[PDB]
Amino acid sequence: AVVKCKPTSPGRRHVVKVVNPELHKGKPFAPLLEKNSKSGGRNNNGRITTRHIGGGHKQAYRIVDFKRNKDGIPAVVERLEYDPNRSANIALVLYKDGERRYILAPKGLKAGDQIQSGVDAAIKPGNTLPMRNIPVGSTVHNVEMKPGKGGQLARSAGTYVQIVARDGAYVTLRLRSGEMRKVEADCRATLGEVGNAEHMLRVLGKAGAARWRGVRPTVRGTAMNPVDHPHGGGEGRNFGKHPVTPWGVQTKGKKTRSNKRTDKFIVRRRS
Amino acid sequence: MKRTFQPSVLKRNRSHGFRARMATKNGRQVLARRRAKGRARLTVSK
RNA sequence: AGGACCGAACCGACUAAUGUUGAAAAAUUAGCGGAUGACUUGUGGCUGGGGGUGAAAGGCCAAUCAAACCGGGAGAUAGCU
RNA sequence: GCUCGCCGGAAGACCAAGGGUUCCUGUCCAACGUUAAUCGGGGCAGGGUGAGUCGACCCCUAAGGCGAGGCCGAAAGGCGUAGUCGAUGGGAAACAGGUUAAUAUUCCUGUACUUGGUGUUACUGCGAAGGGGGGACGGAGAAGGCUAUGUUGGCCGGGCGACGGUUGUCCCGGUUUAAGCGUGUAGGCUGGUUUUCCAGGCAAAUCCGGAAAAUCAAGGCUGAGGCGUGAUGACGAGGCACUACGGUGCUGAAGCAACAAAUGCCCUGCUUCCAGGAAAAGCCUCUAAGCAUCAGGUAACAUCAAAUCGUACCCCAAACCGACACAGGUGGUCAGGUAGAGAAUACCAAGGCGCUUGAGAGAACUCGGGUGAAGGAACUAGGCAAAAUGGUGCCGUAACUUCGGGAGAAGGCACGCUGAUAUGUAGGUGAGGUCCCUCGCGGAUGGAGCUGAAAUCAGUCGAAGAUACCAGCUGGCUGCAACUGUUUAUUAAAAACACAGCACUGUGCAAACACGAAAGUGGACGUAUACGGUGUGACGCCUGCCCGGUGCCGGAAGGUUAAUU
RNA sequence: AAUUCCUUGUCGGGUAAGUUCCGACCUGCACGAAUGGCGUAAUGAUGGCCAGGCUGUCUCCACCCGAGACUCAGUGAAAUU
Repeated sequence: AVVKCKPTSPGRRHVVKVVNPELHKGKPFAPLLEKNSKSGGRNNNGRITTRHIGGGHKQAYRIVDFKRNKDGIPAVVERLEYDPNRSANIALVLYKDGERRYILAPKGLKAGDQIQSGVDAAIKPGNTLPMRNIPVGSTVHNVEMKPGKGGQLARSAGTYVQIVARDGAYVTLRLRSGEMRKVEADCRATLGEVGNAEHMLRVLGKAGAARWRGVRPTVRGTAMNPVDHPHGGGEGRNFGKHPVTPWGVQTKGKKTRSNKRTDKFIVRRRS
Repeated sequence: MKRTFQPSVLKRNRSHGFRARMATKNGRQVLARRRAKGRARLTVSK
């Protein structure tokens, strides 16, 4: 639920929270936890490769099942849980054989709802089947790009894809980016949309709220002494050059896709 | 005022110790130079 | 409840005087700011020089920084003293 | 040695880090000590550091480091798997008293505890480089129940006052005692028990998990403190004999209660919030391969062993970092009394110091302070500096506003002491007694005693009662930036940098991008409600015209156009 | 105007007197709409201006308490030349 806090102090005027009471008010499932040490945006050489990363709250990794290869075994949802490693919420499901796993939470999934994976599964949200058996024009998420390796598309809070056609061993999809991509008709996909749609309506309200997320401040470049950045300096606010990244690339329209390896699945890249 | 030398025996030996010098080609050359010069104390070990 | 309020510890350093062969190669005294947080702090660890790090001042990288220190090329060159 | 003065949330006490004999005794005074020096952290010599329980080593791992093979790379070498190292973290056990010139939870006395080895006896399904459990974890807040500790009274001992009074409601002092063992309370968590079955836990499994029935509600786990024992003991103000006035043997009375009360304990709890909160081993269990009159396992008794290194001393400082016996810097622990909201502040206790040149004089001038006639910013770049305001409670409080604020706005009144209401009130605490009872650290009733505000009325002293230290100046107009924050260590703290928010743009995952000759790593164990880059910079009303130029994104008829041929 | 050279622009307000300040005028030397424009409560050791209170800031300094300066004893530097 979206709720606007009251302006009891500067730092709470514009903060807008997303409150969901359905979430579990307790500890998560330990057997599916793992250590996740922070990096600070640094690699094995100790150099900063990705800027604006550092600090934040400690986080434990939840082992999520993106493959959904437990075919022919129904599972009931026990509870919804908060996951700090992603934008969407997860669900703890219990199978008939006694195995527990974590999955992404679709739009209208609750506690007690039954799910199932495989080709003999029903067409309902939460179930997972190969796109060959998915009716065209349907909405799915957690889509596999290659059979057996796990979902990689439509995993964010309120993301989803739409199946538009099915020519042969392949099928065509329109991604949330507007791109029209095609993949094999053996990649599994989960019905429905990931349910945290109101996650986008969140307003942090203050700088510290971003530091909690592990985001370090961004210094622009215009006021950065050209020895450090092309935009550099000047007496006052000059900026008399074309916008450009550090290391000298436009960043205001220049395309930088140079794969050329796939070049087969893209049809309507976007816009 | 806080000065530059804040001693610590552990960091001293891990940074300039014998086994640290003997773990790299360039560190072993440091010992070779100090041996050829005749240094009585090669390292900060003790 | 709060990057909320007053205010010690703690972290800082706005003003003034003193000191300027100082008690001190940046401090003292009287006031001053923050003080549950983007806070502070101990131990250990990683990033190495046209490179690092930088809430960005060309700031900091062992009292040294518009390119550290040590050694070497090296008795650089000096139409100048 | 008698006084005086200073610190007392330290200028006291115990440690880590670091130093490394500075510790104690004797002796010496050249040099060292900013003076003298009989003294010293100085010179010389001797002496001093005693551990199964403290710590290290050791077992286990974090960040991270090394890295058999291996991948990569002109060479050097780089990354990294299996593994192996790596605390700042997890993992068994000792307390009190006494003692040395110098050490002690290490020696002595007394009383305890832990982990292993061997052996004996009795009962037995034992076994992992595997499975599961557990270890195992956030912030804030709220009380309640306790203790450390303190105050008072009582008890014991002593005292009757250098100057009026002081045999009493008077004065001084003491009134201390552990771990461990036993009891399992306040209180917290969880429904137990038996049977049957199963696509799960890399194979198995009596264990974990799951499903379906039956049967009972009382079952268990955790748990401060208290009580008892430990303790016919030890300690104990003061005495009795020695007493080189340096101390040693003996003896040694009381040794209770009430109240108050922590930032410490119950609490790794309870409640609540979003930013959603280490790992591994020890430990408890499960079986497999295997071994079964063995071996091994559980329990009891007995016995042996628990090594090695550190232990002195300083440690907010004269012993560490600062060239100095340098107004500096340096992490943790202990936290008394009166007043007080308080770890502020003032004065004190325990304890520790008077800061390693002094003696005189009482000029200018300088430094640090006090007071000031009349005037009151006329000073000056500028109210710089100084002066001033300062507390609690009640009344009262504007424009504007994002309706939270502004606001402690402004401003005004009252504050001491004594007595009474009330021989100390409301309240808090709660004994004995009575009654119940699953008779227990129980419950109810009960109200002694102890403690103790605030307010009112009356009276009273002083120039002044928030009397000292402590402790907001206030208001009006306006520029800039929204705000909290950040910054030129060492002349600039700002209107600069960040900021939430907004927009453009790139990016379909072996993502863009970045560090890398490469492998590979980060991005991310993320997947367009995501990530990177750029500019703008809360919010509110808005963001207009121009694509010729430069760049970016597209396009194709043609022209020009490299290697090559 | 943090932007206006001419310039102390002109009028008005405030002062006995106002190159600053506030409010208007527009002849914008040389504002202008995300290198954002105009507003904006709250906030600020931020810039400017005006009041009350306060005062040795000043008219105009005086006295006093202490540490130095001065004298005695001991120790015993420095820049410069």
